[PDB]
Amino acid sequence: IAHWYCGHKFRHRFMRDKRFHPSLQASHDARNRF
Amino acid sequence: ARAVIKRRSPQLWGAPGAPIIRMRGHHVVWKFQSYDLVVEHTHKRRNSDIRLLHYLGKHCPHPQKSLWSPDTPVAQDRHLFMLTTVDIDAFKYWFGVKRCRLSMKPWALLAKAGLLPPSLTQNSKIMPKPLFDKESLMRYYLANRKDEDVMAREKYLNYENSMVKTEEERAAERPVAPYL
Amino acid sequence: PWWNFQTEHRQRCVLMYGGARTKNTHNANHRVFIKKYKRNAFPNRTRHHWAVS
Amino acid sequence: YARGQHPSYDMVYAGPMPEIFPMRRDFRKPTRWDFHDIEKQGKYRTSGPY
Amino acid sequence: LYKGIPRPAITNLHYEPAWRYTLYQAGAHGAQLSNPRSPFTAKVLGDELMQVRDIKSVEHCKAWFDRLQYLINLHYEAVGDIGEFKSRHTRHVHEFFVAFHDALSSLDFRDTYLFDQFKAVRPPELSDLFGIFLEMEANYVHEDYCPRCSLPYSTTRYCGEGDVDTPFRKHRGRWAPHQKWGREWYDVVARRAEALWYRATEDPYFGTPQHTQRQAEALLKVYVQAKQRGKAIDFMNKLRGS
Amino acid sequence: AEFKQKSRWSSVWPNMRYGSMFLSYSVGRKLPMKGVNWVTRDSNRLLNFSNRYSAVISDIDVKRTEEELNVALSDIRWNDHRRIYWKCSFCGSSYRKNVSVRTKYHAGCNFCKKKYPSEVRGEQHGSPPVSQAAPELTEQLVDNGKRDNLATLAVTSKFYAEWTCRGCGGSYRSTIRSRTGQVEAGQCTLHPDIVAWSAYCPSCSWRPNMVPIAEEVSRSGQFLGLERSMEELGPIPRRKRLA
Amino acid sequence: TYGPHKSYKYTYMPDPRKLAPIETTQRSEIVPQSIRPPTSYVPNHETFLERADIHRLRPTSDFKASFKDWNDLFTCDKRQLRVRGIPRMTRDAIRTAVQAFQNGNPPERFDTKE
Amino acid sequence: KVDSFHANTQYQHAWPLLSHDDLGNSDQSNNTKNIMYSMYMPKRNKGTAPW
Amino acid sequence: RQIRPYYNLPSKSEHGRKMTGFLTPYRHWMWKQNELWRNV
Amino acid sequence: LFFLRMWFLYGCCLRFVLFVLCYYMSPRLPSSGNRRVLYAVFYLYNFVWMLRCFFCCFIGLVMSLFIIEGGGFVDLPGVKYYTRIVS
Amino acid sequence: CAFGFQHAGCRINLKATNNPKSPTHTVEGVFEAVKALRSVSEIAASRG
Amino acid sequence: ITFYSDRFLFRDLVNRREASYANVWEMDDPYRFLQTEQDYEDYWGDNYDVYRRMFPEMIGRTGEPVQQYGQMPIWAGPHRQHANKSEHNWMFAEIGVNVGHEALKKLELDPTNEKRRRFVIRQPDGTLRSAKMSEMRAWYWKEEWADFRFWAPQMEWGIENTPSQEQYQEHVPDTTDADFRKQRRIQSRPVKWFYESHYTRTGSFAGFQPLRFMQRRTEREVRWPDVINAAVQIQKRKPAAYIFKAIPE
RNA sequence: UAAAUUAUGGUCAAUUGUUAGUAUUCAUAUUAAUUUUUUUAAAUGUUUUAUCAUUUUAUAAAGGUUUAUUUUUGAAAGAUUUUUUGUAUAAAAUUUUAGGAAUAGUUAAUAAUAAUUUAUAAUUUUGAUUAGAUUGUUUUGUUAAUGCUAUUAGAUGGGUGUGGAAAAAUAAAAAAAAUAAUUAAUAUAUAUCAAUAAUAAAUUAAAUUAAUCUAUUAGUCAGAAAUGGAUGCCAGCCGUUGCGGUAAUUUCUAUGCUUUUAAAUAU
Ligand SMILES: [Mg+2]
Ligand SMILES: [Mg+2]
Ligand SMILES: [Mg+2]
Ligand SMILES: [Zn+2]
Ligand SMILES: [Zn+2]
Ligand SMILES: [Zn+2]
Repeated sequence: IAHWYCGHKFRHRFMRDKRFHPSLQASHDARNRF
Repeated sequence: ARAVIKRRSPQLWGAPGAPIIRMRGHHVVWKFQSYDLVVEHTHKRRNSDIRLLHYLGKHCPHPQKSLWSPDTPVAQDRHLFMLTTVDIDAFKYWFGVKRCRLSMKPWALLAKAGLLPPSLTQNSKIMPKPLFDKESLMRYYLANRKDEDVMAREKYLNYENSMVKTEEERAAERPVAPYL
Repeated sequence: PWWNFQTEHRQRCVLMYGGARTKNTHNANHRVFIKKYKRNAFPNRTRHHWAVS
Repeated sequence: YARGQHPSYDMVYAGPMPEIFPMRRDFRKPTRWDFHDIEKQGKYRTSGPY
Repeated sequence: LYKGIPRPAITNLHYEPAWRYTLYQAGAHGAQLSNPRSPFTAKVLGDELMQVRDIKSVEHCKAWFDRLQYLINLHYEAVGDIGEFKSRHTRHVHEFFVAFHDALSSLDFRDTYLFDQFKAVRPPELSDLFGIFLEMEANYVHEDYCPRCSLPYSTTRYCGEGDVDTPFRKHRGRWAPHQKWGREWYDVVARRAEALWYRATEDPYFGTPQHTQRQAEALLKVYVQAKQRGKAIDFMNKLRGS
Repeated sequence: AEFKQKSRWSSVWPNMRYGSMFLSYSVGRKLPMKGVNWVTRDSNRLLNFSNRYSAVISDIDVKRTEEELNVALSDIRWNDHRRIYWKCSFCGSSYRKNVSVRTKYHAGCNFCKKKYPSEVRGEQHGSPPVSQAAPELTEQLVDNGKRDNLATLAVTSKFYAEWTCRGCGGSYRSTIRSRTGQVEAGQCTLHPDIVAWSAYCPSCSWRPNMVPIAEEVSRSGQFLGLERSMEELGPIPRRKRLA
Repeated sequence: TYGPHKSYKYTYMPDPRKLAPIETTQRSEIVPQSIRPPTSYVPNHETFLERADIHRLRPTSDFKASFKDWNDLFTCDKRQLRVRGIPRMTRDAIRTAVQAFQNGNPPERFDTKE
Repeated sequence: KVDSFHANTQYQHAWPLLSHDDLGNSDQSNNTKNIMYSMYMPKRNKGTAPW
Repeated sequence: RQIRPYYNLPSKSEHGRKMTGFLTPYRHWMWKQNELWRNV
Repeated sequence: LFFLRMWFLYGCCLRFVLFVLCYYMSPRLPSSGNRRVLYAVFYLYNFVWMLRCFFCCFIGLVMSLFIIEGGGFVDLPGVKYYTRIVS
Repeated sequence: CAFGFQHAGCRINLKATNNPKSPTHTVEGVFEAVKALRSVSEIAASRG
Repeated sequence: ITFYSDRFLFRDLVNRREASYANVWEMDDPYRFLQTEQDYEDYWGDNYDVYRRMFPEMIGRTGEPVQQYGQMPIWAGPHRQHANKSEHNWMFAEIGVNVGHEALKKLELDPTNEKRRRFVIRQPDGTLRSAKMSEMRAWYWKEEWADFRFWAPQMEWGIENTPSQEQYQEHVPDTTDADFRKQRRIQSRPVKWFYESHYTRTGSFAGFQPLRFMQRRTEREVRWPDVINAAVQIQKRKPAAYIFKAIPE
């Protein structure tokens, strides 16, 4: 995990990755996630 | 066909056309130099890979000893080797079917390989370029002249179909009695 | 020679025997983001760019 | 054997291959780490047994 | 089963062998002469054309055997001074024979086509080769030369001086002093002769199915000149029992 | 010190032929060999081995090794590493090489490296010597005292000797096998007109060899190089045809 | 930071197979060289350069002194032209003119300066 | 592919080792069996056995 | 390129090229001899 | 590892800075003493930035330019940059 | 090596920086791993 | 490691229990263990006397001859005749799609194939001929052949095979005698495979890693002290101010 | 819901950082790369012709694009000749930002329509539109490995619209309508690329053509190796835990020692 990507802490990068998670992808059941 | 011509590297009849076989090689130290026979269009962009019809093969212009072969007392077989890797099928397809062009260095390499006659560039300074006379040429033509029928037959064999079917093959191929 | 070590590299002009001659593009460059806007005054109104994207 | 009825002598039925005759006596061959005096075993001279 | 499309008529190829056609020959496009040993090519060419094309291998084998014979004639005796400061060595002909045997047999370069021409190229005098090697080994045991380098003691003190292909002098090595004759070197020569005798029948290229009286007398000469008493006695007994 | 002109490319390593050996061009290569120190003792001196290296003693250059290199004749050892000046007496040729490669190896005169018609086949030449098979060439060599030694060479040998051409009295370099026109069997054939083109030096070798073509074109009204093939044209087995 | 773990270095061991003598043949033996005699159109190398001065950027006329005579001019190669302090373009022009004359093409080129 | 410093096309077909002159290890007069086994032959990775 | 002999027709024009594209009849004849080798 | 410490380096390990001020700072207790701190100024992308660094360099002359390196962790509470060693 | 193993590889807590890390933990973890090893003959007997 | 069922032997047991023989020597012949030619080769590959006659085709006896190809006529005649004559051998090998695959080396080298790989060797005299088998095989990636079945091949990366720098990163004198480092008394060197029998030479093997020289994941053995490093580097202490030479040289 | 075998086959998966009660991948290792010891220009006149003209010479960096870049055989290759046969501008999918809301000469039908036709139009919370960032889907680095981390050069509007095709305003490693050259690969000034450069780091010599050339090894508390003097929480040192309070194995310095070796330091 490159330090410049997203925030300084790694949980920023992990939260940014979690928005692209296939299981949580936007759909009828899970919508307006952000 | 440009307002300001690229004077450094001009060509003829514009782009893209007339595929031509050349020998591309990056300008490096001579001891690490090796060219690549390749067929490409007349005009090439900054990177040669844009216009690349086919790849003929590598050529190393370094005379090397035959270490792979055993140490043989044959004098000719112990001369230095200049290895060149070339393709035959693609070369013939581009030369004949598509009627491509060749540069002097690939022509000389292929003449060495036996695919082509010696190029016009390579000439012996000892022997001057001769001249011709119509009367003497006519005299030689009358002295020896081939038959029209045999010349037509050999032209047909050389240019048109040459793998002909003879009467033995025709009799073998003809249908058998039950379906007659 | 990518498989050779740094000190084992006698020369870099060609591949002596065979393999893959690949450019060693430097991935570890330490790219830097320069903050040019106030925290609550990023010009965009929906998405904010506060780091290397 | 062609009809799969011959008693199969598979290699796995073979056990250990015993040493019939004793090969020889391997005497202690000289090495850089075996010297009567330790003077010749120095960091400027000796880096290993061989 | 019958809804959607009629069965293609090309499925009949799998049930009728009558439609399997190869309208042209395998090499009908001019490759009929690709194989050099095919009966078709041999018939279409003729014996004279065959010898014309094989003259290359014939002359290769001729050059090999001529060079081997010249080296044998030059180094028949292992002691002497052929050049200004170079001596005779059996090692040169040994290396040449090893190179020839590797060209004939070694799987790194399977140049086995030379063996086909042994019938018309091999000299009758060189038909017995390991006997010649045994004779050279017998000559190698002269007491005035180093058993290791075959150099005279009077003119040289280090082994391999004045020899281009010396294996006793590497790029950054040290000169090796002349070795003095002894029973150790006599036994070394005896073991070399034994190995030569075994190879004389083991070799399938230059070896003979049965040993030669020339080889036997050469081995006896080796034994007598190396002063192997019991070894020579046992060799004589086994010669009687052969 | 020594000061010369230097350019950016001047730091490019030179090419090394197959015959050439390892070169100590880099400082890393120079350091280990500079580490060792040499000395000439009684057992190390070359003059004490004249019974074996008499050829080396004869071929060494007495004078030019003292002024240009400041190394004594009695200081040079038989395994000397520094390159000194040599005057090969087989052809009287000057060069510069060390004594280690002359004694341990056989690396002497560069011209004499091509003494025999084949580098691989040294003494296998069955050709008669020049002094027997061509008495007309010994008089054309440059008079330097080694004419007899060069005349002892084979006719087909590949020696690169000097010749005073009769066209303009000039000394040009050519090969004796090229001059004689014949080559040993099994080697690469030479040019058919090599005798005519090697008779003179390159400056005066153009007109005399172009006289016959001028005569031919004047006679026939045209010049054509194929007359050589025509005179050859003026049974042979063959294969069958599949067409 | 400290450096490479082990500097990989290799010995030099001479190879007898690589150092074995190699057959060679001079290219002059296959094709003998020759120097064309001066003609009426070109009596000397000086007027040869004068004729071979066509480009404004290739002043081959000014280098009469560098070449001693006809033999020197027709024998010096490109490397010799370089070591004689001749610029690349003009030395290439001189070499091409010499080669054309040897082939049989005199320097009959119109001056393009005007 | 062609006409570049890193043009990796002529290395995709088999070729013998080049020994015209010194290629960094004095290949013109050096027996390069060990050199071929340890440097020239491609490996699975840095330091692994030759492929 | 196309070779232009020095002994050709000089275009007496300052507003254009200094040499013409014509040629001497000898130049035409010798060109044919050279072109004959090209056809061979 | 800490990546926000080297904020003023901006990627490069060496920062070419000028010299304006030099004072003394007391390191965090119990490590009592005075340490020489250099208040330096540089300009990057037409923007001037000033930073406090550790004056590790020994004085042998008068200097107006300095090289800022990341260094390690120092007991001084707030400064995170060292001066290049004198060569 | 003291245990006599010739073909084995042991790893503790992935990268060495990962906690906990102490000599006592390093010794006891590898000893526990070696103790919890089942021989091939024992596995075959268990499988019958 | 394989686990069979405890009744796995039933298939062979019924054969052994219901086998019948004419005589007892047929029952207890010592060659009942050999069934196929592979078994016979594995059994009689030790001695050469039986092998050389039982398997005559193992030794290469007849190879591909070298022939000269008919040259293409050059209509220019003697003017371009010199062009084909050079001072170097010209080696040309065909490539393509079918040609060049190493997996099909046997088919490409097999003369009985009309699509075999083509080669040309133009000699300096100007004539072209077919390449030798060695030259044909030179256009493929090298492979090592070795078989440990009967005789151990010359193993690479050994005490004697490897040179000084590859052994200990230091120069040692390369002497034929008095080499305590190599643990030998005298090494008189004959030709490697002259006296030794040909069949004893089974090739060489180099498909492994020399652990002393080059290994995977060269990491420091222990961090502190910093002096120690990876096991691949074993060196002695460097002297200081070795020696100086008065002679210029 | 049966075992296997006519016995290793079909070609190598393998992990190494001396910590510090415990929780959590976060100081110091190795590889790859940058950094010191001064390695490393992108050339100035393209050519021919029927003469104030005509014919041949079509993608270099400039402009910041995430629902996005897509097209010709009319020139040329190209051939007894005439003649003939065909196209093609369109798509589909992958599309970045910590804190997220509206967008627009606009959708469809019609037509060689409509600045002024007809219609309940189109985009978007399944993340649109503006804004910021970055030249897009064969390139690396690391690892045993589903990962993580890189990559390049070039399509930035028209406006007498030449041409087959605008790519058309300095920038070559492109021989361009006569064989200029094949002994050629060598390349002397002004902004830049890897030809940039990696070369037996110290004992028997270079089968040659002898051509280019110097830098302090860093430490010595823990942990390879330290004793005397001076300082006395001062001056300073410090990858780390920390050291300096009058015997300091941690500072400075004399001397001595250590090193698995060619640096040191940082990101
Ligand atoms: Mg950062
Ligand atoms: Mg934008
Ligand atoms: Mg205290
Ligand atoms: Zn001796
Ligand atoms: Zn001489
Ligand atoms: Zn003359």
